[PDB]
Amino acid sequence: KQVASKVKLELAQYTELLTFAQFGSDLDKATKAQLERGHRIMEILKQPQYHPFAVERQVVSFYIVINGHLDDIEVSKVRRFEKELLDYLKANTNILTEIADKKALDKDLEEKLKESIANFKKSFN
Amino acid sequence: MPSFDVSVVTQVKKILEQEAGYLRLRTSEGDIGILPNHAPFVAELSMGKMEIESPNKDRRDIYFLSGGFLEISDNQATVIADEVFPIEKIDVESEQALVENLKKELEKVSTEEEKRKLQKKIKISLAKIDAKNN
Amino acid sequence: PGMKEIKSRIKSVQSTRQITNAMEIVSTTKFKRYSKLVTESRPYEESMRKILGNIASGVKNEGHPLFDGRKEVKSIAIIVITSDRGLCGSFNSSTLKELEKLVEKNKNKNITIIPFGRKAIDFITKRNYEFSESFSKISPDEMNKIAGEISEEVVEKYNNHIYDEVYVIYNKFISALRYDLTCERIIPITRPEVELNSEYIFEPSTEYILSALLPRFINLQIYQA
Amino acid sequence: PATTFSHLDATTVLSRNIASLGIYPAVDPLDSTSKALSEDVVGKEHYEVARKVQEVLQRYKELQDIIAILGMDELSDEDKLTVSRARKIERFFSQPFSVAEQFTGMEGKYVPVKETIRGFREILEGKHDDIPEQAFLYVGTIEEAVAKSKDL
Amino acid sequence: PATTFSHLDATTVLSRNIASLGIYPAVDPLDSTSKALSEDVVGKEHYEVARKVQEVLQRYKELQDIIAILGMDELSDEDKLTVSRARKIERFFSQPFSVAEQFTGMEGKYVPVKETIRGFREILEGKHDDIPEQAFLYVGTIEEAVAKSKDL
Amino acid sequence: PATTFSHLDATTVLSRNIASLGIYPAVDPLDSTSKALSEDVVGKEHYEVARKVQEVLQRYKELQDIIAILGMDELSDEDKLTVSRARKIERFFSQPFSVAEQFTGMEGKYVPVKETIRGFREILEGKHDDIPEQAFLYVGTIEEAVAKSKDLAK
Repeated sequence: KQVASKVKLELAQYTELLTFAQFGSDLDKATKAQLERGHRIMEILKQPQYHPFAVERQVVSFYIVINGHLDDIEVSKVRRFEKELLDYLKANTNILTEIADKKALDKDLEEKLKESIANFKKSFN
Repeated sequence: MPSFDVSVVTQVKKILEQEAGYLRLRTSEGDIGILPNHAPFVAELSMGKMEIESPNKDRRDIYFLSGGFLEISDNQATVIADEVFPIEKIDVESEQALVENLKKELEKVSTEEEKRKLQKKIKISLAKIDAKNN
Repeated sequence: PGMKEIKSRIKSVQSTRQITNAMEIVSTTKFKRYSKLVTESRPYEESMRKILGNIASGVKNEGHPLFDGRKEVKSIAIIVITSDRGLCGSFNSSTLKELEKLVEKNKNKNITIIPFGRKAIDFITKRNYEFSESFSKISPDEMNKIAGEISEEVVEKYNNHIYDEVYVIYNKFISALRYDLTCERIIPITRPEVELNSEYIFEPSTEYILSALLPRFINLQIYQA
Repeated sequence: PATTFSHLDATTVLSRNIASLGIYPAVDPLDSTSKALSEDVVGKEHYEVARKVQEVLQRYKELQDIIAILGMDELSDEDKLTVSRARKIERFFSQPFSVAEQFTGMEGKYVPVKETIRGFREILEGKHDDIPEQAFLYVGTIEEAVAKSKDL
Repeated sequence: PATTFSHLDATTVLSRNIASLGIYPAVDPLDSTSKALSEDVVGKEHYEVARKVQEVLQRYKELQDIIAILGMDELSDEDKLTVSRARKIERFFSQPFSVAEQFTGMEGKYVPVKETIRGFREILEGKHDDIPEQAFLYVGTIEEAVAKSKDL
Repeated sequence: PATTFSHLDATTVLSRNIASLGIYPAVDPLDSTSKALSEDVVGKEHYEVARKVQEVLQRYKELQDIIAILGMDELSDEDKLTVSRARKIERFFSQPFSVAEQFTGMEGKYVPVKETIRGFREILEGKHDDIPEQAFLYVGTIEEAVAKSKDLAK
């Protein structure tokens, strides 16, 4: 609920703005950024068949795009990013177990998560 | 205390309008300045830096000027300019890179009209560097 | 006849709608962008015209081949400005039919043209005028000031008596609502309406300052246009 | 719906756009219409207020294309004063509800017709132009709207 | 046809729109489906180009409304290439059939799965943006298509 | 109506689009056809002119989709002249009726076959390009069309 609430409205708005994409060269700094996150959110919603995500995996999948930890990363590799991140997050940090057990994001766990993201982001292709 | 209104302008936009007790330019004949209550006057300004001093020397703003003209209008004095830069932005590394890179291409260029433009451009680059040094 | 047909046409026009609507807003912002850049060149113009104004008042009685006609009328040049893209309406329609009037209405048949854009260069090919050099798909970021180096070529050709007159056809932006198409002469300097009694002194005489002023005033006029 | 519309006297259209914007109850003021909105029924004051309110709200919905992409700055100078009223008008239509007490916490608010007319009538005239738009959100009478601006 | 579709594993839908253009076999690449088009079956080199082709063609169909009324002149540089490439792949799909020598007036040409995949892959990579779109009409292999351009 | 068509030597279709546009008699010039319209019967000029105006009006109908959403300025100079002529030809087909004299308040004007073919020819060739389109409604002869254009100027 924390992560996946405003995201639906954002996407509906992105769909409307998508028509202006062809004239991006001259279309404000603010609205241009809305598109860029609008591109990255679409790729995260996209997923392969016979490979369902657990709730804890989805929470982090949404977290990274909402806060904007993919906005410097190119659109191409945005799917590859979360694939490799959740592999790192499973074995190393064990934050997935934390999120799954409590079933909420507190201030303490969120700040713990943000660090582990930056760690993986400094090790990413 | 004794100040007059100065104005620097180019085709693109107006740059500034500050008060000044003294102003410094460069003419093709020699360096020139301007004091308050100066008589109406107009002359061409050669490729060289300019400097503006506030009344009771608050600050001394330093710029560059590739070409233009000076204009004095009973009170106010405007500075018609072609290209203008603040001295700080004139970095050596940015300009010098282009100097040697254009020199090799000057050899290959055949026509004399095209050479004179590169012969004119080399003056500008060196002048930007010369102004920044002193 | 069938609703399978109708259902397509709705989706066809509705897609068109969403782009023409988008092009309205994107154009709305872009003219406001260029309406500033044009007004920001006024301080330069004001300071420029004041100098030449004094020169006109002094050399009025005698006369000058800039302020008044040379009487030679041996050759004429023209500058045309049109858009690269289309969907303008009767914008490029008016411009290209206005220069048609100037080209026709001359004592001298020999005229040369300098077109800016695509709708100009395409038009000149069909009408078969004396084929000059052109410049299309212009970069605004690469300041149009630099792109306006055509100023250099026309002033040089006035010095050699290669051109005795020059015209420009452009659309002067008056307001957001309405734009007024215009045809002005550049090289035949327009003597100011009011005469100027402000009293200048020149370091390299009046002879040299005017020679140096013309190249800069031409580039200004083209850049403003 | 055609045979149903025969009997219908008025209509109230809930908008998701207004619901997403965070204005409750939603109730699109342009889509919603009534038989009773006329001088003969309600009065001359009530009528001309509602009309002016809708015309300004319509003029805002027209200039919604520009402000959404460009901004409030990148706009005509003369319309911005009428837009600043329109945004406050739309936000003033928000209303604390007695039923919502359980959720929102805020106490409810019944409002008779004469209280609303005055409130809207002053806004479009331009008496409470100096009052911020955030004060109008979820407040009852215009009396309480100006009161909340000082509170903030 | 609606209840028949369910029974089939592989379905090859033929579009009259494509037949009207005069490019047989007039197979619709967006409507044609197979339960065997998966990473499992045909590997990932096959599966990825197959979709990337369909992705390009789907975009072309969307932009087909614009170029009709507004024109190619009013179209982005980014999309301009994905139109011409889409038109070339569309026309490359057409090949001469052995049985339809009586119609096409050409010797029919068999093309194996390997040669097909490479041909379309090379068009996607932007190699044959030099070769006109007329040079792909009723040709076996990409080798022949590139040759035909200079041939005529 | 569908079956009746196959019992007729000549058929005159009346369209609501034409009537609504404010033109009477509201005869669709493309949908209306007659068996007699052939060089055999009507001669050379009659046939040649009749087919030409059909070709022009057809082109006007083809471009009418594009004009509706964009405008007249977009279509090419080649089309521009054919459209302007079409609109005049279309409006020239209108004429006042003797029965509808009380209605229209105009003397209904019987035009002979020879003077009609003369008119649509002159309009087609572009000898009446100078005349406005609002000088062709409820006229009759082409001689009266120009008289209406002079009546304006006064």
